[PDB]
Amino acid sequence: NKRRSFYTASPSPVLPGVKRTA
Amino acid sequence: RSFYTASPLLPVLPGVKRTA
Amino acid sequence: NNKRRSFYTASPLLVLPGVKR
Amino acid sequence: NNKRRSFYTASPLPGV
Amino acid sequence: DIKVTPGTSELVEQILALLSRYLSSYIHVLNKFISHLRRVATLRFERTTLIKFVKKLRFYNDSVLSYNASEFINEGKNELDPEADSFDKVILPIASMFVKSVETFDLLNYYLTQSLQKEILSKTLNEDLTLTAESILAIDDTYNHFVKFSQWMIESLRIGSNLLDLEVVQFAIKSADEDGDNIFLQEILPVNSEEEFQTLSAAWHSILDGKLSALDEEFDVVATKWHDKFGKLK
Amino acid sequence: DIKVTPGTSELVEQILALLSRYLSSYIHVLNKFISHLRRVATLRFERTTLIKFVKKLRFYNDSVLSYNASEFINEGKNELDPEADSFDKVILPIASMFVKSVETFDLLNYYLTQSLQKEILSKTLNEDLTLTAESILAIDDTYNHFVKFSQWMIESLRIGSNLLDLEVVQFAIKSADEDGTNIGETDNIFLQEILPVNSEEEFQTLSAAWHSILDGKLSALDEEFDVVATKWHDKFGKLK
Amino acid sequence: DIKVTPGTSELVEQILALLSRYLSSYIHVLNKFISHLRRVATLRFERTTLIKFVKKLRFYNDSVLSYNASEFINADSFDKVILPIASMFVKSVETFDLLNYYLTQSLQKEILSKTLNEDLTLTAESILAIDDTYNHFVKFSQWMIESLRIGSNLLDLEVVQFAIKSADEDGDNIFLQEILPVNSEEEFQTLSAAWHSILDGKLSALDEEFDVVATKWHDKFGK
Amino acid sequence: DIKVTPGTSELVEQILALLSRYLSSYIHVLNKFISHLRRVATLRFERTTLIKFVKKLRFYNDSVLSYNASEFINEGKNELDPEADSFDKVILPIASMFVKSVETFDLLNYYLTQSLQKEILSKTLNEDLTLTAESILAIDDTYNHFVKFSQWMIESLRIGSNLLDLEVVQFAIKSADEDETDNIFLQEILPVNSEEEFQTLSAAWHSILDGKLSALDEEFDVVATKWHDKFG
RNA sequence: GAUAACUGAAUCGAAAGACAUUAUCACG
RNA sequence: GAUAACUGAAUCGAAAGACAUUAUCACG
Ligand SMILES: [Mg+2]
Ligand SMILES: [Mg+2]
Ligand SMILES: [Mg+2]
Ligand SMILES: [Mg+2]
Repeated sequence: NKRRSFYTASPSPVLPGVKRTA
Repeated sequence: RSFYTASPLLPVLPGVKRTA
Repeated sequence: NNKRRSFYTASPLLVLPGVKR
Repeated sequence: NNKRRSFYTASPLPGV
Repeated sequence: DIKVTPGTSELVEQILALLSRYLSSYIHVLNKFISHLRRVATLRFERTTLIKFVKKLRFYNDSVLSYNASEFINEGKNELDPEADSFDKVILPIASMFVKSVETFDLLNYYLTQSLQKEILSKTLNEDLTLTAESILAIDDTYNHFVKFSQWMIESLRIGSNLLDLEVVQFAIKSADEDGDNIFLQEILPVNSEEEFQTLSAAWHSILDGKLSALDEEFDVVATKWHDKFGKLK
Repeated sequence: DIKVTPGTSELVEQILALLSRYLSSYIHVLNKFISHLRRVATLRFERTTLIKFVKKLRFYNDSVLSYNASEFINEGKNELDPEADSFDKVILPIASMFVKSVETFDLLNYYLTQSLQKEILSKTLNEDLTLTAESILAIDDTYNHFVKFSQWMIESLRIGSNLLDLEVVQFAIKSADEDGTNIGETDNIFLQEILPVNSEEEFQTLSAAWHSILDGKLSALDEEFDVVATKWHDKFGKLK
Repeated sequence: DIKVTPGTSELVEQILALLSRYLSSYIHVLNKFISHLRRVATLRFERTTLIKFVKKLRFYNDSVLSYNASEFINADSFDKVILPIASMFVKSVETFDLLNYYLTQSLQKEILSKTLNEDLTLTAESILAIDDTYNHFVKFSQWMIESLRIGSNLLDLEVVQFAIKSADEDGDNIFLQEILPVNSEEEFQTLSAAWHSILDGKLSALDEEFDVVATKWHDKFGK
Repeated sequence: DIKVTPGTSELVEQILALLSRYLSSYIHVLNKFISHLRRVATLRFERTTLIKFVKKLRFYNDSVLSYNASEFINEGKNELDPEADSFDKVILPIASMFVKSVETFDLLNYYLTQSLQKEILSKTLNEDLTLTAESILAIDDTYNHFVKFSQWMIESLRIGSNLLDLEVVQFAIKSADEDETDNIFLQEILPVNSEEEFQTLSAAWHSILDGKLSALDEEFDVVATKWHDKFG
């Protein structure tokens, strides 16, 4: 969570070809 | 922009004229 | 302690006219 | 001038 | 081996156009910001850092806009030819461009939305040239989706390797192994025809255009904020 | 010329009580701020600077509260007594204390309301422990009036010299000479003329009118220090 | 046309090892710098920027070190096999470009502005080395790509196109010199190993200079 | 009971000249430091704090230099009358100036030699911008002796009160209560009975303090040279 | 005096226009 | 691991109480 803030500065649609619960 | 006050923009006082 | 004394001087440190030990 | 070139370097062969 | 069609050329061009739109949104807002920053003496070197970044984005954009896809695709004749290109071979360098770009945006977004934001407040003692919270949200949302689209293209055609892995995707995976829903961890279904890739691609296209419009809208709001709070006269 | 009365002792004590109230307002709010600042690592040394200041104020306050005025005023016996003290001689060290205090407040206010305010924003990236604009206004308004009251005491009895001059008063004067603002009725409090006083009865009357005004300013100051202490509580002290 | 051999697997692994050495040199010196910077309050956010960069380099390094070349080679064209290696180089090189500007230019100026403390700056010689190594990895990258005629608009390096567009407008420079095509894999291998020798030479000079700066940072701050 | 002479005027002027020398040493070295600091972006507000202090010293210095002592000393219808001024009355505002100045130096020294020194290392890690240990020693040694001289003037003529007490002197005393002496502040001031005696002791103090201010100057010159060589 | 120079194409200006022949900063 | 120590009397806690046997911070 101090490591996770180097990958996004932010603290539910289907996306094509992405199986939803996985 | 002052060393003398942080409020630039600042009724009759005992023993004082209104005059310089 | 010496934090109280550090407000009065920056030193280890502590003959003179009008003065008698 | 050298301000354009300064974005590409901080400075003043085989198969070539 | 899934095979090329005459319609393949335009599918590539359409994918690359998204990338160009993503790059161009940043270049426009950054050009503005860089101009405003010229008037702030204490942000002189941060400004030069931004110029370096924007130049890189601009170059990727010229590269993408000058790429003639047809010049790199051997095409279908009707269907039979064993010297015509694999769809694999054709998507690979497109995907690879996306990866390079996405990793560049990662570096930039951290600088732009985190470090520099803090530095701006520290140095100037105000909010007049910070980004809006909503613009940061949009930036991250757009990034996330382009990362996921990039992963879809690569994993759907099973053309991935250690070298095409995105840092943020591996990080999410390694974090889930150590820890016991997250967009990056969801599974990519393989695709078997080009007709299927095309269909899913155009659905992605619609989603990503949606994200880029939201991004554009938020970049317009901040450019206005910068105008009202810093640029204009007093 | 002007001579002491038995009532002079209490007039001094009353003047000194204002100074003590001024000092004590600062000491209270600064004690709170210093406590809050203990929890901010990046403001560690600024905190020690404030402690150094607050200690100085506290010392001036103990000094003032312990001063027994009667022990330094030789009253007269039935009226005339050629050994009884001049009113001049008696007000002089009181005025002189005010000057020392006022110049201390000047140094502190600049640090507290300007430098440190900027530093707090630079270091913490928020407003949670800055002062309110209104508290700053009050600080400056109170300072201005204590400066003017100090000048009144000194110039009214003609007991001034180069050494009792207040920096802010001379600055206003030198600024008007150079600019040309000393012509006519000025709106600037520091440039307005002090009328001399001729009796102690007159000094007492004017003194008590000043007393009323200054108590008014110190209540406004206290009110604003209560608001900012609350602000510091709500925005920083209280965790979730 | 040109075809793989059983020896191709090791040629790829050897090329990738250079990239790993280049990445690792930076990661080591940056880890040290980031630690020293902990003690400078005014450089707190510049430090976090460097962490972001170093994480990226570290990731490229794990990626490269985990890549088993044989798992991706068969029969395959030599073209097809070099392409993703070249492509990794390009991604890395453009990352280094961004990082070098920050590290050697912006940040250097910022350090002096904020601290006036030249103990925190890089040495001139380390900067020279950085730029010399970059230039040669750029040129090696271009060689691999243009020699096998596998290039495109998308594999163009910013610095190479900038040099070219600058010569057109202006009317000797390493980036503008011509890449000769290669016709056999035996020829690529020969030239590759000659490049390998040169680049190892540059990386040792780089390591030497990173040692010197790290020593300075140790002596002038230390543990 | 203790009266002015025609020589009193010059004794005051001489005392004040020391204070001016003390103020001026600081003003000189601070002017230099404030200039060097102009090139360090992270010390921008500390710099403005120093300016505020140096302005205050500069004002005390102009005040002292422009004070004409004779304009405030009634020598009298020469050496006769109860109209002529008490020596008490004349020294009092001089002593009082010393006290104001000494308490200003106390505030400044803490900032300059302690807080700001730590802040400089925290922000820059650049010891080129710090004071030398020897300059700090000198600063504190000079302060101590001006504090003691100030106390001597006040207690020797028995003109002291709660309002002229120096914070550092009371602190020493309260610390000894809670705890013959080696501590300068606790040692006893002998009363003086003539002006001739005050004058004699005053000039001996004058010699000692000039000695401290030269050592101070010397150390301010060393640190200024360092600042010149390493930046300027 | 110092600082600020991506052919970048933005920025500032209602406009005319401005943009190193410029702009900003600086202890009364 | 690092950082924080005015006998100051505030601060935190509804309270009991807590307050270097503590608190805060961290690619760490
Ligand atoms: Mg920078
Ligand atoms: Mg400080
Ligand atoms: Mg400060
Ligand atoms: Mg930064």
